[PDB]
Amino acid sequence: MTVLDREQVLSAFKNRKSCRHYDAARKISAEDFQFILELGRLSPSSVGSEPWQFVVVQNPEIRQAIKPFSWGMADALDTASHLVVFLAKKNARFDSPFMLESLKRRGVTEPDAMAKSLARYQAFQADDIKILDDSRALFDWCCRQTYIALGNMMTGAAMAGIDSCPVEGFNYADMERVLSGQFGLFDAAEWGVSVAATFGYRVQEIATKARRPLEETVIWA
Amino acid sequence: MTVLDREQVLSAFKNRKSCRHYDAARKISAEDFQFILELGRLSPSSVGSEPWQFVVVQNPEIRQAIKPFSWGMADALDTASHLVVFLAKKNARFDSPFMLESLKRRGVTEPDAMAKSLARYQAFQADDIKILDDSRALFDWCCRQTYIALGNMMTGAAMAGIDSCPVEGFNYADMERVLSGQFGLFDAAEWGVSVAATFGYRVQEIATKARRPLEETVIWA
Ligand SMILES: Cc1cc2nc3c(=O)[nH]c(=O)nc-3n(C[C@H](O)[C@H](O)[C@H](O)COP(=O)(O)O)c2cc1C
Ligand SMILES: Cc1cc2nc3c(=O)[nH]c(=O)nc-3n(C[C@H](O)[C@H](O)[C@H](O)COP(=O)(O)O)c2cc1C
Ligand SMILES: O=C(O)c1cccnc1
Ligand SMILES: O=C(O)c1cccnc1
Ligand SMILES: [Cl-]
Ligand SMILES: [Cl-]
Repeated sequence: MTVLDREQVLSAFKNRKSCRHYDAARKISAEDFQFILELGRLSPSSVGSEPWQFVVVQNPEIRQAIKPFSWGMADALDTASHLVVFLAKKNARFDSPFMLESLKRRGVTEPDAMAKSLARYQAFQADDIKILDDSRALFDWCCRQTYIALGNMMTGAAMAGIDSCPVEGFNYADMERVLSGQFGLFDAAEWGVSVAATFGYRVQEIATKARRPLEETVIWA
Repeated sequence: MTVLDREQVLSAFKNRKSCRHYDAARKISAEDFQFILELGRLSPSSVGSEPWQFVVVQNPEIRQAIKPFSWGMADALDTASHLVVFLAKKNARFDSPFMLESLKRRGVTEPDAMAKSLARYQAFQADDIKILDDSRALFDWCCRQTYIALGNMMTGAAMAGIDSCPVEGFNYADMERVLSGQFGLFDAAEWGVSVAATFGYRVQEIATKARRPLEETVIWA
């Protein structure tokens, strides 16, 4: 365990501010950006599902195709170093091939053990969080996991001096149609767009943004 | 900006492993836990909504009350230093008083300016992410934001040497009934249970868990 002082941790964490305007001349190096991708890869996920894909949109033709409906990051599409569109797994039922592969990656591979795990996953999805019925709720469950990877990538990037902005401000149906249909980047039957993020170096200073006081957020029980 | 080297960031990030069994005698100090809550407070959220409450469940009467349906953390309820149950805002429509407050906290308070922002929020919610036809989709939108705070609190804790585990393994309807109905901790019309996390100091070594290779997660475009 490599342990940092919590004051140093908090200080670096406060580096992260949503950046809408990047220096178009400055690119994140390939090695620096793989480190950001690694924070996403290593993030936790319910049952180790890792129900995400990271679409790195560096092709300016694709950035221009999505600009008309991406008002939340319109300027950044011309100036950001990197763009990631997060995909979340569709129909991640306990009995799906995708979930089976995630179960073996947890180290559960003997057939009787696998059956017992799947039975618990079925009860969780059907009885506890109640998502097995509804395909949109099942998709939203996986989307939730991708916001963990999103948060970790942005935080880690900022601690290392690289700016970012989380992004929901786009038409989700158009984004899926362009990325999956026009450019054929993923099978939209298996994956759906969750959220996006830009990364780069800020063009100017960014003011720290307000938060509600802790006493209006924490409930002590 | 106080900047850390990315190899130092990655090394400290790798401290985080899901911990199911804590040292029951080891308590996180008040100051250290305030630091953890602060990581969640400062987390970003869509339109700065901050649609979360953090219920800190330190009362062992409450912990024992939720244990029978909390199989995902049954042993940790006896041994964890701290437990946080994350609530997400219900019915966070563009025209709700809660969203009005978050908009003023962004520094938009002139009535014509506020009116124009709320018009954009309405279009975002109705047309882009499409969450205004279903109260569950609206609630799930807020739940996604809470997983950012979850990710940041666990990573930051781990970087400072404090173990954690994210938790979905409980009956969600029972959790709301006990926390809101039996113990009156929140108004269930206004807030719903999103996810939980335990925090403490691990009782034994934890093996690093596998992840899919980056080449099966990253789509270069
Ligand atoms: C949202 C969420 C909920 C989870 N729920 C639980 C749970 O209820 N019980 C449990 O033992 N672990 C749970 N985990 C931990 C995962 O099993 C774990 O993150 C995954 O197997 C990867 O292992 P690692 O986190 O140690 O790298 C949860 C993880 C996430 C992100
Ligand atoms: C899921 C999510 C989506 C967001 N969408 C956008 C967006 O489309 N456009 C944008 O300018 N900012 C967006 N933001 C940034 C928020 O406005 C910002 O986090 C919040 O106002 C607080 O500012 P700070 O992040 O600088 O503290 C998003 C944030 C999150 C977490
Ligand atoms: O990740 C896990 O092990 C898990 C997730 C949900 C419910 N129970 C266990
Ligand atoms: O946070 C924001 O400012 C935001 C979120 C979604 C869409 N447009 C803007
Ligand atoms: Cl900016
Ligand atoms: Cl453990």
